[PDB]
This record gives sequence, structure tokens and C-alpha cells, in this order.
Amino acid sequence: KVRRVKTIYDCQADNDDELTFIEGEVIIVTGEEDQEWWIGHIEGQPERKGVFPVSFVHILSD
Amino acid sequence: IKKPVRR
Repeated sequence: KVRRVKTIYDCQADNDDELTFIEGEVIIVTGEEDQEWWIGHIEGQPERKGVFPVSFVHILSD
Repeated sequence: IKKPVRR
């Protein structure tokens, strides 16, 4: 259902499958690990990708 | 603002 989210905090990956981002970036959601962790990549920078905490984003699209 | 644990 959810396709685009906007990050609301900074986040540094703790593990090598995790996405590092700053606040204000758009993520394209491409998958889910669980209710607290989704998978995606940066809109406009798809090479930046990985697992990220859902609590760190606001739903934007879909 | 705590990051939930990976599991």
C-alpha cells in the first residue's frame, strides 16, 4: 500500500543492510521486514537503499 | 527518539 515516505529524523545505519539518511528525504518503499522496519531507497538516489525504521518516516504517497 | 530493535 505505502509507496512514498518522507523521513522525519536523521538515521545512521547500525548494520550493513540498513539505510542511512537525513531528515527531509523521500524514500521509495519497496518492501517490508516487519511492522517497525521497511525496505526502500532514496527517491532520486536509488543506489542509497536498505532497511529503515518506520517510526522515522511520515507516509507521503499510496 | 529510540530506534526499534532489529529482530
